[PDB]
Amino acid sequence: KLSEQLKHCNGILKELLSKKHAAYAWPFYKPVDASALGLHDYHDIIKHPMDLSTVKRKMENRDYRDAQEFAADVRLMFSNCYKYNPPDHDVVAMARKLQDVFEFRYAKMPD
Ligand SMILES: COc1cc2c(cc1OC)CC(=O)N(C)C=C2
Repeated sequence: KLSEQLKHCNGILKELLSKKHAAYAWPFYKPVDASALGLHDYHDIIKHPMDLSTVKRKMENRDYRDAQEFAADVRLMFSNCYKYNPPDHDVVAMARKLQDVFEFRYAKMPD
């Protein structure tokens, strides 16, 4: 019942959550718990938090009307990481690796 393009998006999402990518995907599995991590400035700096569990809920609830809306949330999640963290931080290295997985497979969108 997902559109053909949203089926491809759901496939990508499943891959980002799969064991294959867990070594660098794990920081993006759930909403950043700023208080738990001691990041008491996180919500002053990041106005629109996003994470893969939220993307999954939105896909299941048919919130995304097209691939573009799905991709905007996945890229918002990476952008938040690049905005908050210094560019040489291990969490940013993990973001760059998972975004490479995302962008190369998003590029294979059926049309
Ligand atoms: C433990 O290292 C961190 C984990 C996380 C964050 C920062 C960290 O170290 C500075 C915040 C973040 O951007 N994301 C995606 C999730 C977890």
